[PDB]
Amino acid sequence: DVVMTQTPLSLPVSLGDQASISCRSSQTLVHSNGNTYLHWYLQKPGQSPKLLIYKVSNRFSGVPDRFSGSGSGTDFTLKISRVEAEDLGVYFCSQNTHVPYTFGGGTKLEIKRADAAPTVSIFPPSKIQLTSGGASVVCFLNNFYPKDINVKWKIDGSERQNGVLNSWTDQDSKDSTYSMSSTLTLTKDEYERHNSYTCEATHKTSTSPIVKSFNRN
Amino acid sequence: HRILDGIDCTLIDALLGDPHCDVFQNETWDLFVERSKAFSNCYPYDVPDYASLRSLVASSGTLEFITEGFTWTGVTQNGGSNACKRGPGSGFFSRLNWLTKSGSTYPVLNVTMPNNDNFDKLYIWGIHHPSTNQEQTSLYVQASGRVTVSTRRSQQTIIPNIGSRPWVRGLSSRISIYWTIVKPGDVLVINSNGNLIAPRGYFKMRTGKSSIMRSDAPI
Amino acid sequence: NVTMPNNDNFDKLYIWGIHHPSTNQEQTSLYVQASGRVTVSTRRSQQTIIPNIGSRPWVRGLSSRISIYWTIVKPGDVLVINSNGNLIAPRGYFKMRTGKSSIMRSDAPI
Amino acid sequence: QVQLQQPGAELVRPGASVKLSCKASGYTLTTYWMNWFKQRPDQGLEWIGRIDPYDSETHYNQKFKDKAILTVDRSSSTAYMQLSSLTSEDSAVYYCTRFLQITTIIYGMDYWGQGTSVTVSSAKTTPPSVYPLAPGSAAQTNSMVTLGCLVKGYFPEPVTVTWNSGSLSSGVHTFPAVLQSDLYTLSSSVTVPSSTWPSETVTCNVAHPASSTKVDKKIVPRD
Ligand SMILES: *[C@@H]1O[C@H](CO)[C@@H](O[C@@H]2O[C@H](CO)[C@@H](O[C@@H]3O[C@H](CO)[C@@H](O)[C@H](O)[C@@H]3O)[C@H](O)[C@H]2NC(C)=O)[C@H](O)[C@H]1NC(C)=O
Ligand SMILES: *[C@@H]1O[C@H](CO)[C@@H](O[C@@H]2O[C@H](CO)[C@@H](O[C@@H]3O[C@H](CO)[C@@H](O)[C@H](O)[C@@H]3O)[C@H](O)[C@H]2NC(C)=O)[C@H](O)[C@H]1NC(C)=O
Ligand SMILES: *[C@@H]1O[C@H](CO)[C@@H](O[C@H]2O[C@H](CO)[C@@H](O)[C@H](O)[C@H]2NC(C)=O)[C@H](O)[C@H]1NC(C)=O
Repeated sequence: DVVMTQTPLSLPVSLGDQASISCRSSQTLVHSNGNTYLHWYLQKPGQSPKLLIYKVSNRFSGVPDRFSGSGSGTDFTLKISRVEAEDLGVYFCSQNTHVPYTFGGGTKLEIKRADAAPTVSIFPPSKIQLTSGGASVVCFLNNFYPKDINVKWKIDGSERQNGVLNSWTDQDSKDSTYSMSSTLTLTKDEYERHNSYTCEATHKTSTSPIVKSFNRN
Repeated sequence: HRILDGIDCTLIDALLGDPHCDVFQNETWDLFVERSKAFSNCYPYDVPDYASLRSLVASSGTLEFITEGFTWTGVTQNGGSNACKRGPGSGFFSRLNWLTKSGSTYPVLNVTMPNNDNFDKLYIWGIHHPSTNQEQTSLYVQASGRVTVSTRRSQQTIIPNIGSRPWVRGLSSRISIYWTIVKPGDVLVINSNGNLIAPRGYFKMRTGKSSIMRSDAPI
Repeated sequence: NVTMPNNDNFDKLYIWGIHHPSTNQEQTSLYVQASGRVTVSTRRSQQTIIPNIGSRPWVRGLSSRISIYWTIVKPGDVLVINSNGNLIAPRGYFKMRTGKSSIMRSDAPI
Repeated sequence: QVQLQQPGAELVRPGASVKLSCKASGYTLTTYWMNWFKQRPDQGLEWIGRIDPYDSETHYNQKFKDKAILTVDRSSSTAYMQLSSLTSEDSAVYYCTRFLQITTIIYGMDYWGQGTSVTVSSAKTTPPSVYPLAPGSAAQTNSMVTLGCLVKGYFPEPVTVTWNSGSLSSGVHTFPAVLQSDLYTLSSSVTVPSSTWPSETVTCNVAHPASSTKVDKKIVPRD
């Protein structure tokens, strides 16, 4: 089997900049007919791939002139001269030439946006939920920028290592931001037995850890 | 025989430039194979004498376009539509240049383009048909509008028709396609006061063993 | 600006026309607009007919004429008559059948 | 105008088999080849095999030879793929594609199906528990308001959180669900501008079709 080796793995570019993904095959992709069947696909998160460039350097229908490919035999490259917001996605290079058809491992492009701080928000368990005998300490530290952010639950000012559900979404297709949600879930018993939860976000952007709390009373 | 699989495109949509047929730009064939389910996904158009246009392009066997330096003085070039989306945005037929009124007036255009090469030239152009007089004056300030394409041998004047058509890709307006072949040493002269859907150059004409066939058969 | 959808599983033949007043009196008299245009179409076809005012030889009193046109509506397509005067509207459609039929000119007895 | 319709999601008990469908439309199935792929969550895109709808001449990746069974029903433009004795590893998104043969100018797959997610698990189908999330202690209804919704303990994915029947579209963030004890938890958070919350009703409509559950939770001002 031929191995499609892509590099970078993640590519942080800034709107206007020029991204450049590279692909390398374990053996020439030149066909007996002299045609190099190397292709570039773009998979936007939560979607199916879309042909972008076929036969090394041809733009498939729709794709704009700002996308360009090239290469010979084993080493091929895709180049976005001016990166837009929509360009956000994952890029694979695959080959038809030899059976089994093979794909690259993907190169996750990522847009660089003006640093941003989350808009932390916390919500206390619903009466609905605690009736079932459970408590939801839900905090949505969303819309920030450097994906890198550090949250912490405190409870009376002391702990977070137990029961924290954490989910970060994909970079938005406009805001180029990120969003997260942290969920501390304790029993109704345990919950009524404290007042002070504290969703504490250490996001390198503000000089003061963004902290949010509420009272059991 | 050089067989060109038309995939989802008819010859005409590959000729004009419907976004999804641009993959066929400048292609050549001995036999073009049109599929029963080929479809148009751009601005609704119609071709008066579709049969002959299709025949003659098929017989020519080439879609090689040569872009010409047409200068459109004081009008807004490159109009697009969300009917003919070309990517995430609106668009149009890759080989046609939609001209709209500039500022607040559509001037009587009067360009010329001389055949100084030693070969015949195929010129593909059209006319717009706004569905409302709002649209008419809106786009082409003149309310009236006429297109007059000619050479020393031929002459063609097309008058647009305002009116309501069924919705087709959002739209209710249409575009009528026409064509003009310029023999060597003759000159083309586009002359209009609105509704023109100007060309961008010519397609080369070749005489030969080419043709076209309808078939959903594998190649 | 009427519409009439082919919701049956067969082709439809639509017979319509256009009027041609011999005088502008007649024109504005009948169709207040002096101008007049007929535009019959479907998603596939489109037809716009512009009337012609003028004097013709007397034929059954008249000096005006009517031009007949037709439109076939394929199943699932829609007809849309659109005009501002001179229209000689239809009243429905004629069914179309494909078969062994034809026509012959002959004054021969049957 | 060319579509390749796949069913989105399937839950299959391990050891059994799933027959996936891929209704081609927009073109004539027969006229071109078809390729089925497998995408593991990690990202990896694997070629399962090919089929020529015309004759049914299939060609498998040796790796899937004794698992995938490609077949097509020309009658209804529906290609298929059978996967027998599925195991954890077989849980992935499966794609079918129009593989334009070497005789075309492209020769590659141009249109992909929406994909189908095959969840191999013996876990029971549980309806979600939909808990509304609103601010309380110290009304955070200042420059803007973040309303939540906790879709908790359901199986299997997916659910569809939607606010105000979709109308309240411009400001929501439904977060990816996360498995925890063979149960999935997910939350969504729309953000309404202060003068738009208590006045009218913000409702999160979640749907777990896997259990024929359609919930409408109106976020009431706990405030
Ligand atoms: C002349 O009459 C025609 C025929 O009824 C009118 O066309 C209709 O225009 C409406 C827009 O007002 C079209 O509505 C659209 O329908 C689509 C398809 O379901 C939907 O996606 C849109 O949300 C929208 O509602 C309608 O389709 C169209 N009808 C036909 C048969 O084409 C036309 O607007 C009239 N024009 C004038 C100036 O009176
Ligand atoms: C344009 O010129 C034509 C041609 O001469 C004029 O048509 C003529 O119109 C008169 C009515 O004024 C027609 O008269 C009728 O003749 C019949 C047949 O014998 C008779 O039954 C009636 O009593 C009446 O007299 C005449 O036939 C007709 N001529 C022709 C050749 O068709 C027309 O009126 C002129 N129009 C204008 C606006 O100037
Ligand atoms: C279509 O074909 C022409 C023909 O070659 C390409 O245009 C360059 O071609 C000629 C010489 O090679 C010149 O006479 C043309 O003017 C020149 N035109 C342009 C715009 O550069 C043309 O680019 C081809 N188009 C595509 C999409 O391949």
